[PDB]
Amino acid sequence: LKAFSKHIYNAYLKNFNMTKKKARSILTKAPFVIHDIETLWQAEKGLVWKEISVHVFYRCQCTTVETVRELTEFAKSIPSFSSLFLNDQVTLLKYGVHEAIFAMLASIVNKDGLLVANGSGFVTREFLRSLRKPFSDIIEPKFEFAVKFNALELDDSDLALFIAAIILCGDRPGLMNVPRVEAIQDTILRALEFHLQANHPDAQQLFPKLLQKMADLRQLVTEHAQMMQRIKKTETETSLHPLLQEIYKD
Ligand SMILES: CCCCCC/C=C\CCCCCCCCCC(=O)O
Ligand SMILES: CCCCCCCO[C@@H]1O[C@H](CO)[C@@H](O)[C@H](O)[C@H]1O
Ligand SMILES: CCCCCCCO[C@@H]1O[C@H](CO)[C@@H](O)[C@H](O)[C@H]1O
Repeated sequence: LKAFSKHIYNAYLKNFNMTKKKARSILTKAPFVIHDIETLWQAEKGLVWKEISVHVFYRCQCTTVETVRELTEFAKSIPSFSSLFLNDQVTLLKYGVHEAIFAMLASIVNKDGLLVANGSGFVTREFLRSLRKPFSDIIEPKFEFAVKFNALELDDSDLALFIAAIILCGDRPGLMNVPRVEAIQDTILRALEFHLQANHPDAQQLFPKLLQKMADLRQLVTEHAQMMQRIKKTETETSLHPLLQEIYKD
């Protein structure tokens, strides 16, 4: 179990360019501020990396698509996931990847904003709120989630397991081999509660709380998808990345 857990943690360490450890050190116990149009413009030149609100939404798309790649390599870097037929692999990622993305966002978030461009920039939460109304509504619920999520004081090794459990979910639509996936998830989850017993000896009810969070993540993606549908219907000028279009179809 703990050996299985260290192997998941190492796949995490190998596949994600930004970790919570590194994120908190940048946010400082242990970057260029974009907060308006001028600072955005200065970032788009300075730190390298239509209308303003749409341009920020495009940058959000760049970021989610990139994190999909990393999550794919993370999942593949676990053997049980790789034993599954490639069609099951795709189904699991189709429906789990935005749950994982939003869980991981928390790592790079504090109450006031979030890191972008590999820690080089900080975009303030107030600026994001100031955007046109479709595009300002989508990111704010993630902050509300993140703050409550960050209170639990999880570390990267905790996250490696949590995110494995989100992707290996036997509940997804059109899964071919449900019992096999359920079997992997159970093992991840037993590895998680045992890991938390070691890693967080004092924290009471932590395991059940992370299960509720998984359920809450399901609901966050449900609302996120609803908002994405509205942008597709009402915002006829904004492009939508084809891979993300493949995810939202149903
Ligand atoms: C100008 C700097 C803006 C940086 C924005 C990127 C930062 C974090 C990514 C989280 C964005 C929230 C999700 C927005 C939806 C993107 C499309 C999708 O995959 O659903
Ligand atoms: C190991 C690869 C073997 C090839 C089998 C792939 C065919 O399955 C397809 O898988 C897709 C999800 O991945 C579904 O969306 C499609 O409905 C389904 O037709
Ligand atoms: C890199 C992993 C992320 C990929 C997730 C995108 C999934 O899109 C789905 O791809 C299936 C395979 O062809 C199609 O059958 C489905 O209709 C489509 O919805």
